[PDB]
Formats: sequence, structure tokens, C-alpha cells
Amino acid sequence: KEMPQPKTFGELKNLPLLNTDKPVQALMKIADELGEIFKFEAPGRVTRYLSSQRLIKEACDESRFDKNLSQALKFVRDFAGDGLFTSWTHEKNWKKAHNILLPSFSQQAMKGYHAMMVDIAVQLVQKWERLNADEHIEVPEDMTRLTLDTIGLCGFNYRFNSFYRDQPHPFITSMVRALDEAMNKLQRANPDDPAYDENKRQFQEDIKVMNDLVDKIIADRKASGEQSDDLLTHMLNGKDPETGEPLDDENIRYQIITFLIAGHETTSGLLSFALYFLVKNPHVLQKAAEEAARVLVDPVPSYKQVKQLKYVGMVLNEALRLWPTAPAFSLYAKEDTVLGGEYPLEKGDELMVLIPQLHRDKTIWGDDVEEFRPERFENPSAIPQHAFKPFGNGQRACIGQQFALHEATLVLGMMLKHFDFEDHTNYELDIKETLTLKPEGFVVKAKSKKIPL
Ligand code: HEM
Ligand SMILES: O=C(O)[C@H](Cc1c[nH]c2ccccc12)NC(=O)C(F)(F)C(F)(F)C(F)(F)C(F)(F)C(F)(F)C(F)(F)C(F)(F)C(F)(F)F
Repeated sequence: KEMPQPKTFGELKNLPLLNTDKPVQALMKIADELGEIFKFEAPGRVTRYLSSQRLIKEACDESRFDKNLSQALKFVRDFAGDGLFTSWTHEKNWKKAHNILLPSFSQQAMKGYHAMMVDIAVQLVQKWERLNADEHIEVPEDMTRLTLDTIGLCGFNYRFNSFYRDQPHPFITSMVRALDEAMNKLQRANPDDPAYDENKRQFQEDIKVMNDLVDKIIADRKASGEQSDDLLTHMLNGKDPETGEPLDDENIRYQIITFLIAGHETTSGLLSFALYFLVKNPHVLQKAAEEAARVLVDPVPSYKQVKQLKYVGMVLNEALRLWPTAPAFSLYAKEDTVLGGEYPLEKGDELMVLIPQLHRDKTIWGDDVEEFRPERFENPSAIPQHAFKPFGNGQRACIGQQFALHEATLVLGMMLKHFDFEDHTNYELDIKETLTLKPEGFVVKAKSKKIPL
């Protein structure tokens, strides 16, 4: 069976198709044209993009496929190193860090982070309470202030103080610029060409900034001896039950860098898409606002109250369905195997899972896949296995899933309790790609309900 393949460019094969500032959205369009699987070739490499639950349920069989580092992740590894996100499953430091960190990310571990999440959420609510009448909110900008600050504080007892700034912090300026370089390197022939000497110079300097700050945080905390019980504490003290070993300080640095990138970016995207969909669907916004008012009966939300925001959780899942903010992941075949009864693969062959396309599979979701309908998630158990994968798969799934969802549920609950929202520009969705996805230029107005904190 000849696997479908999109248009080619002579000796460059399919590579120029990714020479665009919206590559995921381009791949989605190709998937619409070509169906559940297509081959994608560039000089010296091939992968296959999967979009159906029928095929993806096979790819998610951990006995048959393991996480691969995409080229994107290999480039991110230059600064995220052998942190959890950019490590191979077979690296000693993956299993050690996994075993050590997993407990501290449980739905139950969120009880300890809740107060610090509220600290940052209240800063956001106060910002918006303090806007004057004519003024508006830059949504992804403020969500990114929130989610960065939340992972910084809950995770490392460090305050980025993003709500005190227009200029986003020297660590973050570097981190953003590092991510940008990694992204550009993808659509770039002859890496060692003298032209990119300046790009390499900046890259190295940004790594230095990120490492300096973080190693200092580490060493201050070690020296100080003062004990929170936060993520960094867990790491400095905790031992892997299997090997009996702790993480070394360098790996700890890589984990912190990873959490700061991983631990905020996709979360700000989620919140921004959720608020986008709410203002475009006023009946949904009203139902969610009713729940927030009924449940959040105290000035400060409790942990248990956040767990009771069932409909707000449905809204977030439906936002993740339509626009999963980490929109792909990569696998390789552990052994020769046949995909879908039709497509033979050799050991080592790669697959890409195109999550937004999976989440539009009409055999799973019905014909109305573009509609925003939180009620799809009335009972999340009703969704078939491997149909909904915004947090990846298996032992390599997102370690931060419960953290992200607790934070997003708390913040969105507070926003809906405290304000009415207006889509005053009738905003036209424009999704910016930086590996991750966000609605660029999304702005709203928020009129206070005048409920005291
Ligand atoms: C809406 C928010 C988020 C989404 C959509 C998301 C999505 C994902 C996805 C798809 C993966 C799998 C990557 C792959 O297979 O290549 C992943 C892994 C990971 N995520 Fe997230 N994530 C989010 C939030 C967070 C947060 C808040 C943290 C940390 C606080 C975090 C930390 C990580 C880490 C460490 C991994 C690697 C886990 C491992 O392989 O051992 N994520 N995430
Ligand atoms: O990075 C890669 O290896 C693959 C495939 C690829 C890149 N170059 C190729 C040449 C020939 C064949 C395949 C490729 N790149 C892509 O699919 C892509 F277009 F860059 C992509 F979709 F934007 C992406 F890089 F995969 C991606 F989606 F941004 C991503 F990086 F995987 C990602 F998803 F965003 C992410 F960064 F991993 C995540 F956000 F963390 F999930």
C-alpha cells in the first residue's frame, strides 16, 4: 500500500512545506487532504504523520513504540539537557528523575501548592480590578505572566514578579530567544555556514544566563538549608527508590529549566484558548460563570472548591481538544512491526502524532468536531483509549498535567467569579506557533462584578 505523501520540491522532497511560520496548522491542512497517515520526506530523513485514533492507539502501545526526540527536542536539549522532557527513556537520568519527581506532581501533591497558586491568581484578579473603564486586557500576555510566576513560586520559591513588569525578566528573555533559535534551526540548510555564527553566539550566551541564575538558586538553597517542601526541596533531598541515588546538581538545573519552559508555556496557551472559546460561546460562558459563583463562596478559593468546578474542567478539556498547546509528539518503533494491518515499519522508524488532528477524528467525536462543546466531557471516562492525548502517552506523559489543570481551573474559576467579559474587537483567531500554540493579539474587556477578595 503506497502511503500518501504531500507535494514535493525535487531534491528537497517535502522540506519546504515546513518553511512557514505556521507549520503545525500547515500539517493539519495536509492531513485533511491526505487522511490518517502520510509520509514526509526531507534529504536524509523520513517520518510519518498520524491523525486517526485507529492508528494512534497502536502507536501508543509502549511495548511497540517509545518516545523519540524530534529534531525540535534535540535542539531544545542543547539547553534543557537530560531533563525529563528532552531525555531518552533509556537514560539513567530519565528513570531516576521520573521516580523522584512523580509523587510531587500528584493531584494530591497540589494541596501543598494551592496557597502559592492562589497568591499569583489574586495578583491577576487585582490587576484586572484596577484597570480603568476604557482599558483592555492582553490575554496571552497576562496568562503568561500568571503561569510563569506560578511555576517559579510553587516550584522553586522564586518570584519572577511578572505583574510588576512590561519587560519580561532577563532569564525569560534568554529562554524565549533560545526556544526561537531551536525553532529556526529546523528550516535551515548547512548549519555550520559562517552566516549563522552570530546566531550561535547569542545562543551560547542565553544558555549561560539560564544556567547562572538556576545554579545560583540551587546553591543558595543548599547553603541556606532553609526548607520549603517545594519541587526544588524534593529534588535536593529525594532519592530514587530503584537505584537509591539522588539527582546530581547539574541534572537538577536541567529539570528547573525544563519546568520553567514546560511548566508555564502550554498552560498560558490553554488559559488563553479557553477564554477565547468562552467569549465566542456566551451560553457556555454563562454556565461556567454560574458554577464559579455557586462553588467559590469564599474570598479565597480552597483546594476542595477547585476540585468541585466540574464544568470549568469540562471547558478546559474542550479547549485542549481543539487546540492542544503542545501539539505533537514523536515515537520510534522498538522492533519491526506492522501498523494498521497495512503499513510495515522497521525497528527505529519514526512516527509523529498530530494531536489537533487526532482530536478532530470524526469516527470518535462525531461530525461536529469544530464546535466548542464542553458537554463532550460530561463523563471523561466515556472517551475511548488514546482518543484524547493533550498530555502525551504512557510513562512519557506530561508529569505536570495535574499541576497545569489545577492552576487553570483555579484561575479560570476566579476570573468567571469576579468579571464579565466582552469580545470588544470581535477578535479573529490567529494562532502563533513557537513550537507551542497561542492566540496572538487576543484581547478582551473585563467588567468587575465588585466581589471582594
Ligand atoms: C496545558 C499544559 C500542558 C500541556 C498541554 C502539556 C503537554 C505535554 C506533552 C504533550 C508532553 C509529552 C511530550 C512528548 O511526548 O514528547 C509533556 C511532557 C512533559 N511535561 Fe507537560 N504539558 C503541560 C504542562 C506542563 C507543566 C505545567 C509542567 C511542569 C510543571 C510540565 C512538564 C512536563 C515534563 C517534565 C514532561 C516530560 C515528562 C517525561 O517524559 O518524563 N508540563 N507535556
Ligand atoms: O522536529 C521534528 O523532528 C519534526 C519533524 C521534522 C522536522 N524536520 C523534518 C524533516 C523531515 C521529516 C520530518 C521533519 N518537526 C515538526 O513536525 C514541526 F513541523 F517542526 C513541528 F510540528 F512544528 C514540531 F516541531 F514537531 C512541533 F510540533 F513544533 C513540536 F516541536 F514537536 C512540538 F510539538 F511543538 C513540541 F515542541 F515538541 C512540543 F510543543 F513540546 F510538543
